[PDB]
Amino acid sequence: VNSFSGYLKLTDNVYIKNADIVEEAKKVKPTVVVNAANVYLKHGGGVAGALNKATNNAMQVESDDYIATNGPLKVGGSCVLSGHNLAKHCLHVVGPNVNKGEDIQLLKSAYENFNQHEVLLAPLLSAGIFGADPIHSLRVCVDTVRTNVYLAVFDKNLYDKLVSSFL
Ligand SMILES: CN(C(=O)[C@@]12CCC[C@@H]1C2)c1cn[nH]c1
Repeated sequence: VNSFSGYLKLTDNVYIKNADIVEEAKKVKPTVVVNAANVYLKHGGGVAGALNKATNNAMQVESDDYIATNGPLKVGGSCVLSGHNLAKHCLHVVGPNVNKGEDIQLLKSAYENFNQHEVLLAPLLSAGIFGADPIHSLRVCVDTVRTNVYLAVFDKNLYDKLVSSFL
């Protein structure tokens, strides 16, 4: 049993809810919240900007030190950093950004990072300002992630379309 409430069950391991991931993280304090990161961990907008704002910029400060030591992530890659006030840990995952011309086949590689964690609160990778089709992102998620994933979808309209169209 876990703390996650109000989710629709899509599969054995994937759950979905219309929710603000920031507000969901603040309520649940999950072991892992996933960030929709870029390779530079520059948390300007989208999910990343919202998560970072909720940490009062402490996520960005920590991320800048990580990049100064390690250099950029790979598209499809990830790193584990603090969850600050939102979670124990934040798994920063880089999905391909279609608005930069990145290979959508890298979306599967991005979701494979989730398999290193038993339970996660996450957004749909490469959705929103990353430009991918969220229906596609949900299909890749279901077909790739084997651990237990609780997806937060900010937009109610999109949530209802993801559920209604789910095979
Ligand atoms: C990425 N990077 C580094 O690899 C070095 C460069 C000289 C100082 C340390 C480790 C860096 C970025 N900003 N500041 C440093």
